[PDB]
Amino acid sequence: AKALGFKYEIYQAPDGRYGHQLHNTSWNGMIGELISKRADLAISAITITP
Amino acid sequence: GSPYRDLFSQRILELQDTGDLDVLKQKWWPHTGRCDL
Repeated sequence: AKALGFKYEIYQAPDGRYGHQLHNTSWNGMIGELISKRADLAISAITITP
Repeated sequence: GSPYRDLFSQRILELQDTGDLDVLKQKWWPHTGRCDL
């Protein structure tokens, strides 16, 4: 925000569990929020997956 | 602007997800050599 001059918000996943990859080949959590695109980002501890 | 990056960074991450990034490093560059240390 300070190096660019642009805005932000602070939201939360009700799980807070990195999501769970389903055998539906889908997700809850931080990833299912962006499958639905209810969110924009997730800036925290991150696990890396192809 | 070339819509290619996630296609290719897929293959970037996957080679170390397989660890075949390490295999191809060790192919033309084994860590052992004549001097082991």
